[PDB]
Amino acid sequence: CVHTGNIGSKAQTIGEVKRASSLSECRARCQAEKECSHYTYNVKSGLCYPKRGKPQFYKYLGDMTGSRTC
Ligand SMILES: CC(=O)N[C@@H]1[C@@H](O[C@@H]2O[C@H](CO)[C@H](O)[C@H](O)[C@H]2O)[C@H](O)[C@@H](CO)O[C@H]1O
Repeated sequence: CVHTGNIGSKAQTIGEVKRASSLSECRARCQAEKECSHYTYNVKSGLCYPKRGKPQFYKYLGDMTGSRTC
């Protein structure tokens, strides 16, 4: 499972990109979204990214994409 890394997902977000208290907070949000197959928690700004579809991983120090679960 993917969690901690420097790989951001250049994929379409389900809704508005809101910030989260922590990574687990983003996971909880991704658990609320039934279409959220993976979330990218930008620890650099603290933004939660509940995305769907195919994820386009790119190199960025601060973007941590999690495989939803795990
Ligand atoms: C912060 C930034 O400039 N990010 C660029 C990406 O743009 C958005 O980045 C946020 C978090 O970094 C989310 O990933 C959002 O979905 C992105 O659209 C941009 O897509 C990528 C392209 O390689 O570069 C980042 O630097």
